[PDB]
Amino acid sequence: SGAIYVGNYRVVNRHLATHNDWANLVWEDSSRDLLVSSTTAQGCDTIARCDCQTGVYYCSSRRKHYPVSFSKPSLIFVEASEYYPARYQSHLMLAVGHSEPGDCGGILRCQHGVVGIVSTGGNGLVGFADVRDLLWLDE
Ligand SMILES: CSc1ncccc1CC(=O)N1CCC[C@H](C(N)=O)C1
Ligand SMILES: [Zn+2]
Repeated sequence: SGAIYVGNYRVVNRHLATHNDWANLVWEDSSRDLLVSSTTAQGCDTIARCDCQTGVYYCSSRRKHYPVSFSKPSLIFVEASEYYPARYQSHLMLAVGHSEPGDCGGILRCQHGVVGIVSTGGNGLVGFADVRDLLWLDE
């Protein structure tokens, strides 16, 4: 689990969104595994606006942060689960690293700020849903 709080927005994995997230929906995209809902309180996370390919992610299944090299956002094939059929997930970045399903929502950060959140994994590869292109999160 985990979310990004910026301004009056909350960014979470769409497959983990709550009833309150859907009742205050701003935007959602199944192909990206993202959902953004509105909040009453002000968020202070900084979103990175860059093309960094190195960062640090939080892995809850190890209670540790790991430094990683990651690919540019792209369309990557993702196996079926209880939340989605087998499909291509867009805006996804992969890195060599550990993850388990409950790790979804852990933040990936670079020197400029928040890059994305853990969204997929398997075979020693972890995938992050990019949020750097969502320029509207700041206004
Ligand atoms: C960190 S997730 C993970 N990690 C290791 C093994 C397995 C997983 C689980 C996983 O990949 N997904 C299940 C939940 C939805 C995901 C999606 N975006 O389609 C796919
Ligand atoms: Zn950066």
